[PDB]
Amino acid sequence: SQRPGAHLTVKKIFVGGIKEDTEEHHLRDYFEQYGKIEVIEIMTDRGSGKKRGFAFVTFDDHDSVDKIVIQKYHTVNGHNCEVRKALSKQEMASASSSQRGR
RNA sequence: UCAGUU
Repeated sequence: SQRPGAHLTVKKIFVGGIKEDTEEHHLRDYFEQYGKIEVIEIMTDRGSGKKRGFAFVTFDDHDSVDKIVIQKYHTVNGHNCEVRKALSKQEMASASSSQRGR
């Protein structure tokens, strides 16, 4: 558990572990309590065009995300899913490769 | 379905 760019301000959160059929309205309905949401990115598969397994929630502000990204498992729709800072697939490669320990 | 075609 590194917290992807914890010192960095983020404006989109990653929703994983969604075993229940969760969509845009579900996520927004929960995360709106934290702050102003921009869009809910239900990231479909770029091959078949299906619910690939994960989604993102874009916020208009990077403070609204802070109350969220600090906690991992959030209960949305009634299911307790995993929420973390949504780092780009570009960044997630570099950040994972440069995973440092002391 | 736990990452935006890593």
